[PDB]
Amino acid sequence: SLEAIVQNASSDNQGIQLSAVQAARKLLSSDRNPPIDDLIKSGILPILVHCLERDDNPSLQFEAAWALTNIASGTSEQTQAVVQSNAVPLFLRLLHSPHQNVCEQAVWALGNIIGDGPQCRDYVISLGVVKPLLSFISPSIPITFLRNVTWVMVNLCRHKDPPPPMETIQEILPALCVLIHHTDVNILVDTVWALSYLTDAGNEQIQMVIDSGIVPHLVPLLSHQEVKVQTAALRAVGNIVTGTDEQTQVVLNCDALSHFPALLTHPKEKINKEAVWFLSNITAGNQQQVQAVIDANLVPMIIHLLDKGDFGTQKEAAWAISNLTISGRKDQVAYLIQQNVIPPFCNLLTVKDAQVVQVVLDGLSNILKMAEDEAETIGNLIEECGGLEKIEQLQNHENEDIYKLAYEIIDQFFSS
Amino acid sequence: CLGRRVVQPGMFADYPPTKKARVL
Repeated sequence: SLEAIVQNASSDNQGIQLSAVQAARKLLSSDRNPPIDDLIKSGILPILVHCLERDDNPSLQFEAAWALTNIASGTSEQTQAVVQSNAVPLFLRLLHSPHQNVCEQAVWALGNIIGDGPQCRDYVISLGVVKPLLSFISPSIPITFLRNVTWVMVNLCRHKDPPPPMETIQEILPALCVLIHHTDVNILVDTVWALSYLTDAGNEQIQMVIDSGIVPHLVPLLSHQEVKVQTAALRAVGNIVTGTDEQTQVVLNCDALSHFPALLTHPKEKINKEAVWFLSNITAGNQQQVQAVIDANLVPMIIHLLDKGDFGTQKEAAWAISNLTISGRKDQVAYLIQQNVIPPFCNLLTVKDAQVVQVVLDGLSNILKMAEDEAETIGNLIEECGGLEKIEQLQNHENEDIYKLAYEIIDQFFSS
Repeated sequence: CLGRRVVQPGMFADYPPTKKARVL
């Protein structure tokens, strides 16, 4: 029983301790619903943390580390009970254990703690976890251990309120630059996800990732054989192109757009959607970035998805079309018209998502304003597909930004 | 409200777990 285990674990004799801690570990590792709360309420935590100090019994340190790992794998309340028992400094000590199993289990426990949230992450960082963790990365490290190191690196990079300290990012990026050349799929997935958390952290963090030199190693993973790697890379580069035009151009200069036909035609609708989101952030750029999308032969594929994709993908394609009109030239917008954008675009005017309706009306207004003389040809195309009747109906929409624009479009372009 | 947009809800849902138990 738990009472018994706690009684034995509190003994001064390390072999009685070992028996008890192994029994607790087995309770916590034998199925996917361990009795975490019962073990916390029993009072075992400070005892287990005390066991971590016993360099004279590495088996006891290992068992205690595995037990605490699994308690910390639970809810935030369970992880925080481990942290409140002073586990973190003792695990950081065990990163220097001569015993491989103890060191690896300490890494794993710290991963669960760091993963709980940003303040917990920042406590562990402040105590110096990053340097010894990255010191493990070597040619001789066993691959299972390296996979766990890289997973902890994800947890160091994630969570955004606040993001991890700049100095930590500066320490982690050279290690990610090494790991991105690994061939192991699990290492690559984690490495790229860690990068994607950094590129979502803000424009200064995007710039740090760019300045590391890693982007040309990241872009070709869009065509990796493993779909998990491809989509991690799509997130990582996608976050970069939420930045400035110059930051976006770093990604385009790696020929990123040549990787997109196989993502836009991918069987998985979620990948189509994610790919079109990326492209919508390209077409929001300057005229040269708009032209890059045209020259990669992607516009017909976007328009196909606008018409025949799943609704989630259609919404993204609507953004890609409207955003082109921000800085696109008259001739680039004319190309959209020639590619039969107007009917599937207008078909989104009636949906219940007011954000999409606004995007489409904004793009139609910009298209009409840009076609100085051709405004009548385009107006006729909008009328022909029922787009004009749909705009007239939007004069009765709930949302003022929508209905105002519907009145204005009809007054400016259909009141002759 | 045209322009660049951050990653949207529901995208990239297969993120690495924050926490993992060692199970036998």
